[PDB]
Amino acid sequence: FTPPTLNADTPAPIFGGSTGGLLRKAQVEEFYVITWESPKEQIFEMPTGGAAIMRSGPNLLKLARKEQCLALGARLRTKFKIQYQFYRVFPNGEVQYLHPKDGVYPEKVNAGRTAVGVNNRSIGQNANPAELKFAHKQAYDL
Amino acid sequence: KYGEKSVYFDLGEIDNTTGNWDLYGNDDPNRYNGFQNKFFETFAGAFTKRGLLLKFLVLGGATTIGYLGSTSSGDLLAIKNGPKQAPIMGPRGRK
Amino acid sequence: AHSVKIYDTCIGCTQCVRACPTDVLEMVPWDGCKASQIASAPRTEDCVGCKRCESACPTDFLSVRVYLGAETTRSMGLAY
Amino acid sequence: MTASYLPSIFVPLIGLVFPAITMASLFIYIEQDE
Amino acid sequence: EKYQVIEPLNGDPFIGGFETPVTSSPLIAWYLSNLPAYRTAVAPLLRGVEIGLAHGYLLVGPFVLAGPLRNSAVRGEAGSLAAAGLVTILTMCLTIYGIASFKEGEASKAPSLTLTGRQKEADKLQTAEGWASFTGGWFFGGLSGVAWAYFLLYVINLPYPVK
Amino acid sequence: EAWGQDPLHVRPIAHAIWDPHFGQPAVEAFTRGGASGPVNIAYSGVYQWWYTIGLRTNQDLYGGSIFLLFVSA
Amino acid sequence: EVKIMVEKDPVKTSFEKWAKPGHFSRTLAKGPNTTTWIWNLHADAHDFDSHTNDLEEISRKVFSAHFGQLAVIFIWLSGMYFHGARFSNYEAWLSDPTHIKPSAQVVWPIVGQKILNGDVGGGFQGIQITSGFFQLWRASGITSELQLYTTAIGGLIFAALMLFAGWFHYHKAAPKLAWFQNVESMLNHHLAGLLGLGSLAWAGHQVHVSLPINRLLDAGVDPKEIPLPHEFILNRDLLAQLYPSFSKGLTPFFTLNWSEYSDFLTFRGGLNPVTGGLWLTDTAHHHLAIAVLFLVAGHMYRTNFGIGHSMKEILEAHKGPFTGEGHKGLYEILTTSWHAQLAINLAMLGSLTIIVAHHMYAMPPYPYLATDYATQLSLFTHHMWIGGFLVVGAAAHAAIFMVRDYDPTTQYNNLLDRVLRHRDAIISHLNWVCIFLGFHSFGLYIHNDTMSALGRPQDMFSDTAIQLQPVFAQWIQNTHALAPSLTAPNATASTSLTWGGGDLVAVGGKVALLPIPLGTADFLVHHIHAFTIHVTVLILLKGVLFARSSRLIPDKANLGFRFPCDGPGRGGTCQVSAWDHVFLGLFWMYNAISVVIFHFSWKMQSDVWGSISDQGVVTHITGGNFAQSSITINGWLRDFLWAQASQVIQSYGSSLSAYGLLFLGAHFVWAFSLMFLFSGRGYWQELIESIVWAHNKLKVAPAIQPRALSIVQGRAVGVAHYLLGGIATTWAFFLARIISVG
Amino acid sequence: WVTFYWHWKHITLWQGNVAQFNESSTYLMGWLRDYLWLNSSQLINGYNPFGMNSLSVWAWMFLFGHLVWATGF
Ligand code: CLA
Ligand code: CLA
Ligand code: CLA
Ligand code: CLA
Ligand code: CLA
Ligand code: CLA
Ligand code: CLA
Repeated sequence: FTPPTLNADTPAPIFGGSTGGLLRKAQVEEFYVITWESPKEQIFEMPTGGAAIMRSGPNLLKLARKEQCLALGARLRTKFKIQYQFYRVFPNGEVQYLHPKDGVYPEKVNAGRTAVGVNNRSIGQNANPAELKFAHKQAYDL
Repeated sequence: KYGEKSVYFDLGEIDNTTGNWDLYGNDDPNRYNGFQNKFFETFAGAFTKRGLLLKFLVLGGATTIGYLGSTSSGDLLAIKNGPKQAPIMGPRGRK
Repeated sequence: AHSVKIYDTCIGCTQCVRACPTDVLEMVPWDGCKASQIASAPRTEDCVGCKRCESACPTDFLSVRVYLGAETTRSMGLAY
Repeated sequence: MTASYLPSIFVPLIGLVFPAITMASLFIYIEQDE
Repeated sequence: EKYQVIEPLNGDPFIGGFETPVTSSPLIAWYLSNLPAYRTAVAPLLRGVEIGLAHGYLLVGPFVLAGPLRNSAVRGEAGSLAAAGLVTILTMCLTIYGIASFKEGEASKAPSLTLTGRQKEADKLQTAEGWASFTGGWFFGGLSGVAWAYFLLYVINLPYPVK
Repeated sequence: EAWGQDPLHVRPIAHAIWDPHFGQPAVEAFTRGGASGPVNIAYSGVYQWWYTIGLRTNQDLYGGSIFLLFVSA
Repeated sequence: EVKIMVEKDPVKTSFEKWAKPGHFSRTLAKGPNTTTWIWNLHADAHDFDSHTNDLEEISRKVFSAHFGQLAVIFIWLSGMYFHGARFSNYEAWLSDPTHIKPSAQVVWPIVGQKILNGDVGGGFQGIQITSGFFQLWRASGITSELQLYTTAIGGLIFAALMLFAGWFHYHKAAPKLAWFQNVESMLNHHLAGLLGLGSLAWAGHQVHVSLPINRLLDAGVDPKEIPLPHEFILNRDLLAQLYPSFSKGLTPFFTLNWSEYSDFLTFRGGLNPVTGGLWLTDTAHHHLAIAVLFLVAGHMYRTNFGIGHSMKEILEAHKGPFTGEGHKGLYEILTTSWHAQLAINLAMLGSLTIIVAHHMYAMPPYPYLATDYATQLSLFTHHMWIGGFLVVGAAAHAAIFMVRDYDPTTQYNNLLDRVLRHRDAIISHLNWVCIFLGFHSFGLYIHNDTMSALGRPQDMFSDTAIQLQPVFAQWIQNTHALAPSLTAPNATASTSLTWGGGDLVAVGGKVALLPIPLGTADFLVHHIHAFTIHVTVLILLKGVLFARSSRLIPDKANLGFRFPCDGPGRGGTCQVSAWDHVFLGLFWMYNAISVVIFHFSWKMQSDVWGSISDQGVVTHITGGNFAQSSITINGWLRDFLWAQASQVIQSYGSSLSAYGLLFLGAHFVWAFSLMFLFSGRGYWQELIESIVWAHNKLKVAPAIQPRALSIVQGRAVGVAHYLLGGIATTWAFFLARIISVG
Repeated sequence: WVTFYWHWKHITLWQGNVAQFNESSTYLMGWLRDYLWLNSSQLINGYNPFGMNSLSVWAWMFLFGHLVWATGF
């Protein structure tokens, strides 16, 4: 799966402005950009507070947090049945593809995915903190 | 382009994209005419930061307040005026 | 950020992945349950610590465990 | 009191100057990036 | 399809702000653009001098008419010294703020883009030496303004309604 | 010393007060224990304790304070 | 088209669902796995929106529940009238109202509680009542207990009638949704037919019953030989000798020679010197005028005869450049959401109750009401608390609407959307004004405390120090005192004795009302009131505006309205739900109303209430120390809380001992609330686990598993007990103090 | 509770009227009135509109502690 590139010619939804939007964090640290395809002009609710009309086609919306991107994407998926994907954008122009890392949503199991953080024992079989005294590691890290 | 269409995201213009604008930052350089005196008289503060200005401020606040508290007269400051009436004396005859 | 761990008691119901608001968990192939899948947390650096994944796990005690810590920028959920 | 001026000296220092220096130094220290 | 006075910040609906008459009226915007804090091309020292002059001059009054010695014959001197002490404390505040915020040798991070998009030069006030010069000018101007207010009020004794 | 000469009718003094915020009524209200200015009346029992263990004069207490400074050093 | 629409027999009248507790909801209808179920059964019983999504069924439930509430209120009123008929000294109080304490409750002699039957006067022993019912019945022209009995029987009949009406309109003929959505017809009927006709009817009563009986009472006639109201209606010559204009007999009304009715339709103002209440001629003219006004106003909206206003078209036509579509889409909001209507009506009812509290003491509408200081204080405090609770409830239901009933699709660029879109600016500025008010009021109090403690009384904020005179309120009082001279020339007296003029009404040997002076203390206390109100508004408005989403949790609408938190992430999301904002706004409303009632009590006991002697010397209950003691927090602690609480704590062994008992018990309940407020839930769950082990060791563990209260339930219990304890402490304290000193 | 008991017992012992404690300590209204309300009269009069005395500092600290308690709330 080849990640898509972030096009800079994608029109944004019709929005009248809000006090909940990009702030100094967006210009010093990072922000996010969500893109989705819509079949018709319909009203959705902005995750930052308000309402907007999505374009009849490609859309491009700037967010300040990843959680807002997931909220808008979940509403789009379960309400408008719209596929979406977002990116993390840095002040230096670096764009990172985020949500469908392999093109398939995380709810569906996909081959080629590595098991990270999986422990091969029961949760109650953890080592006691006393045995790991003065060792710079945690019981769950074993 | 940022303003060519309804697009508001552009990697070539990240300051416009992120809203890093200066709303009232006028850059007109002609404000004052006679300012040689102000440059001349201000050498202890400018381009000193932690070395000269801070030490001078600490010394001139400590010495200033010490002098004021040590040389204040009775009328201006009541704590240094001292008691004037007789002791009120406490209960059970304890003094 | 926070530390998220998955245990072999997982049954591959995917309910922890759907409850995650920052897309930290994902389902990977596995052979220890009927569902032939197990949860995993490859991108915990985005975890905020809500433990909504913990509330959605149906096992007696949780197959997914969030331990908190660090409290970085993404962890604190700050937009400024 | 042997030295009545000595309270009038010390109380202002430990009351205003010592806190000023202490808080300035601690603010400079806790805002270092290193 | 009406007039719709209110507009988003620079036309961007996804920036956290608005265009209101309070924000960007021609008169309000002209007033704010010519304040010494927003004259980026002018040296920080002179802007600091102006700011300190104004602030000490306005600060002298409250201390004089509300201080503990406002009923005494040293009311003016006490108020002026209180204003000068507040100016000195704020000078220490500015110095420590500059020490913590700015590091020597770094470029200014102030916004260098106008609303139109002229891409002017960055303001030098947001630099270590710029802030040091600003603090020195503010100290000098604050002391000067306190002295001027004391002279006008008491040494010269101009007729004023309340004092 | 005054307390020791007459314990049942002398109030112990903790330390002097130098509050620039006091008014004259506050200056004269807190002048107790035969002091020349505002003082605090001790309620820690140090006067009784030091009188019991043999300390009698202010020089004894000063010597004890210097000795304890040396001990802390 | 406005028409009557009902459904026949929608719900069968059966006890089958009575045996099933949680029938109304799918979750609770299964059964009690845990003890939480029981609490949930009582927390979702009246949440009709949660039972089903059908708006018709919700509307029917709401209508029938309103009928049930009306029946309950009728039972309560019938009980009050019954207790006035039998267990009261109402007639003795009629004979001598200035020296007999009203009483309508008599205790049984069981455990020594018979001491509570105090000597109220008139050969009667009982609890001294402070509800003002005696004065209300005196105003209504009631002279015998037989009339109270017949009123109580009618009240029972009306309660049964309302109960039957609720049953009929739920189970037999239930209106359809179109019937409920006829808001124009409802407004026309409730303005012309409910308020206008009710005011007209009460004006008729006053003209024909209250005025003659009350003027005979003011003349000193013994109530026994005062002719009955029907003798005034029938023998109109008997009514005309009191007011000659009745001899004209409706001719002036129809010839438009209305000035001939000036005998009993006056615009005097002020107070009746004999009774200390408002003139009932002024009240009759008032009620007639407002009846005419409401009957005119109720002909404004178009139902089905043309001629009128469509509220939808009125709203859609009001928009401007600073707003978007303006009032577009609000008609659907207010005709399809019950919670929005409840929020508006609760806010208006609370503000209206506060207006009532402020206006009933400045113009006592009932005879011998002002001189009954206990009744005045009780009425003010009661209605203040009712109003505050209603306002907080309005905030709660606005939040509920925003969470559940809000539809973004039909609300675009209108007023609600735009308010949602600059909530950050609103809350920022409201926070700033709250901080500024808190500083420049309470810091002024702290400044006064410090300068008083430092021996610098000249540096304080008082009348003998730096003065903060309320010049605007003083100017308003001056303007209102001179209103009859130039601005309302057809007025005899000003609106109230509180404005000014040097007039003092003194029924018996007490003081009814006098010009209330405003100084630095009043400036300070009003700014304290403003601070508290703005902080309460901040909490509630921040809860409402951020109910759907915020920068912390962008999907707070999915979480719901009543949820504990979202987790310990993002630094901790404790109390992010709008329910928690209401939970804190309850505390802040408590503080606001408490300070308001304390200010009222101290100001009245200090500057208004008192006794006047034969010479003309007026002494006050406290002694006019509000101007110099209310400026200091120590003054509040000592001259008000410590000095005026001497009677509640010394009430033991007397008829007021119940007030001391409840004073201490309310203290207890408040302290008890503190642990539900301070503690968590895991601790109690683990303690319950240990107790369950103890029970299991003896095979006595229940199958319904004991669980600790939920987090939201813990907060609800804490706030409920907190408010109950505080309000009951004040209730006991005021009642004991004002019964002792009056 | 411990210090309240100690203090009231010793106030009524030192004043010589122990009957007040013996009669009033059996019910909580006695604790509120004869100990808390009764013994706070001189405390709250430390400073008043008519002047101030040496107990003004303790009145100010009393109110200060009340304020810090509420901020903890
Ligand atoms: C911990 C012990 C202690 C404490 C609480 C105080 C408290 C006080 N002193 Mg005293 N003092 C002390 C020891 C102490 N003193 C000793 C050992 C000396 C001998 C040098 C003095 C000599 C002294 C003078 C000459 C005067 C005071 C005065 C005062 C008052 C104003 C504060 C001030 O100016 O300090 C000044 C204090 C010093 C110069 C002594 C140095 C500081 C000592 C050694 C303690 C420092 C360490 C201590 C553990 C604190 C740790 C900080 C924190 C972690 C708690 C205040 C009541 C003034 C007064 O009477 O006003 C009415 C005044 O004029 N002090
Ligand atoms: C415990 C330490 C302490 C001490 C020693 C003082 C001392 C003083 N305070 Mg108080 N104050 C304190 C803590 C303290 N304050 C705290 C914590 C607060 C906050 C609650 C206040 C709030 C407060 C107020 C609100 C006021 C005072 C005022 C005063 C002054 C009394 C009036 C006077 O001197 O005549 C009149 C004053 C003068 C003749 C000279 C004052 C100006 C001199 C020059 C100040 C020294 C400035 C110097 C350059 C910098 C030194 C400090 C720096 C190193 C940080 C006096 C200097 C009064 C005053 O006059 O304020 C200025 C006043 O109105 N104080
Ligand atoms: C005897 C006549 C009768 C009978 C058999 C029924 C039977 C039924 N009704 Mg109907 N109903 C009646 C009279 C009757 N109702 C009347 C008179 C009214 C008008 C108020 C209603 C209004 C009504 C509504 C609005 C609804 C029902 C519903 C129901 C069903 C379930 C009710 C249930 O189990 O809750 C039993 C509940 C109770 C016994 C609680 C009684 C609470 C009373 C009303 C208030 C008492 C307040 C009290 C004085 C103060 C308490 C505090 C104090 C102790 C300090 C069932 C078919 C519900 C339904 O169909 O479900 C979908 C429904 O929504 N009824
Ligand atoms: C828990 C609810 C509650 C309770 C227990 C009480 C209890 C009491 N109220 Mg209060 N009150 C409340 C809520 C409550 N009130 C609210 C919400 C309002 C605002 C509408 C009022 C307004 C109010 C007034 C104005 C008066 C009382 C009075 C009384 C006393 C009853 C005497 C009586 O029967 O006269 C019943 C009341 C009257 C005969 C006069 C009422 C006149 C009003 C204007 C008519 C109501 C119009 C309309 C139906 C209300 C909705 C208006 C809205 C659509 C705009 C008693 C102390 C009376 C009092 O203190 O007597 C000493 C009194 O004069 N109350
Ligand atoms: C002149 C006509 C009229 C009058 C007087 C009223 C009066 C009232 N309505 Mg309204 N209503 C009307 C027309 C009218 N309505 C129309 C046309 C509609 C349909 C659009 C509605 C729809 C409506 C709803 C949806 C609700 C009300 C409610 C109420 C009551 C509110 C409680 C209150 O403050 O009452 C103070 C006065 C009293 C308590 C006096 C007792 C009631 C007497 C008997 C008057 C009843 C008038 C009645 C409408 C006549 C028809 C009944 C008849 C067949 C026997 C009040 C009794 C609310 C309520 O509480 O429901 C019970 C409520 O929820 N009404
Ligand atoms: C016209 C008035 C009115 C009406 C019709 C409603 C109607 C409703 N409210 Mg609203 N509300 C009101 C006023 C009103 N409220 C006011 C004044 C407040 C401020 C306190 C609130 C605050 C509020 C909140 C915060 C919530 C509601 C909820 C609800 C729903 C009830 C569900 C429930 O659990 O109730 C069942 C009934 C109870 C839980 C009451 C139990 C008894 C209470 C808690 C204590 C009684 C105190 C008592 C006087 C103490 C002394 C006696 C004692 C010694 C025995 C329903 C839509 C809930 C809702 O819709 O959730 C989605 C909800 O969360 N309301
Ligand atoms: C006495 C107890 C107390 C005090 C003082 C406060 C103080 C405050 N609360 Mg809190 N609160 C309390 C109890 C208290 N609360 C309790 C019990 C609850 C539970 C219901 C709450 C719930 C609560 C909420 C939910 C909210 C507040 C808010 C506020 C603020 C009001 C506005 C403001 O900041 O300016 C006024 C500030 C004060 C009056 C604090 C005292 C300042 C004095 C006057 C000056 C002292 C300074 C002096 C110079 C000394 C300097 C010290 C220096 C030497 C170190 C303020 C921080 C609101 C807020 O955020 O602000 C808008 C808010 O939303 N509080």
